[PDB]
Order: sequence, then structure tokens, then C-alpha cells
Amino acid sequence: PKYTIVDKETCIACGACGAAAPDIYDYDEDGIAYVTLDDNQGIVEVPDILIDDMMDAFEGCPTDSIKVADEPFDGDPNKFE
Ligand SMILES: *SCCNC(=O)CCNC(=O)[C@H](O)C(C)(C)COP(=O)(O)OP(=O)(O)OC[C@H]1O[C@@H](n2cnc3c(N)ncnc32)[C@H](O)[C@@H]1OP(=O)(O)O
Ligand code: F3S
Repeated sequence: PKYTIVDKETCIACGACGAAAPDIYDYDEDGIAYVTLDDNQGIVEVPDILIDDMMDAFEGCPTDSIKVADEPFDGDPNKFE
């Protein structure tokens, strides 16, 4: 399975992610992206139908704040860094 999460400390509101995968990434009140599947905790498996969009957002983010992994992040966007 794939999991995704936004590192809110490195996100600078580039806005590429919400457009590429609106069913995965949205913006909080401060304009910072987060994953709507699981309240940005990187624990819900990304639906198969949304993998391509996820990849588009992952590749498009200028700050590499979107992370993609094969195991849950359990809330830590830098777990695999
Ligand atoms: S990043 C936010 C803080 N930065 C700024 O405000 C920077 C001013 N913008 C820039 O200098 C350029 O936008 C970036 C991309 C930061 C540096 O350019 P890149 O050469 O790395 O190039 P890309 O052009 O491929 O970025 C493409 C995409 O970025 C998304 N995008 C660009 N500009 C915007 C705005 N204004 N709003 C939303 N998205 C924007 C698009 O998703 C686009 O990429 P896709 O790969 O097609 O999804
Ligand atoms: S900088 Fe933030 S707004 Fe989305 S494209 Fe990258 S996570």
C-alpha cells in the first residue's frame, strides 16, 4: 500500500498538490497543505484510483514537502528521511 503526508514545516503554499490531487490534498486555514484522507497522519492507504494523482502531486511539489512511503508515517513526515 502507499501512504502520503505533507511536511507542514517545509510547505510554503506552492499549491501544486491540491490541483494535481484534489481528493488527497487540501489547505488549512493558514494555506498550508495537508492530506484529507487521514488528517495528515500518513496512516490511511491511498485508494488505488488516486495513486496516479498522488504521484503527480509528489512530483510537482517544488519543496518536496509531499512524502510517499510503503509503510505508515504515524504522524511523522520525516520518518523515512
Ligand atoms: S512554491 C511557493 C513559494 N514560491 C513562490 O511563491 C515562488 C514563485 N514561483 C516560482 O518561482 C515557481 O513557481 C517554482 C515552481 C516554485 C520554481 O519553478 P519550477 O521551474 O521548479 O517549475 P514548475 O514550473 O514545473 O512548477 C510547475 C508547477 O507548480 C505548480 N505551480 C507553479 N506556479 C503555481 C501557482 N502560482 N499556483 C499553483 N501551482 C503553481 C503547478 O502544479 C505546476 O506543476 P504540475 O507538475 O503541472 O502539477
Ligand atoms: S509547497 Fe505545500 S502547498 Fe502543496 S505543492 Fe508543496 S505541499
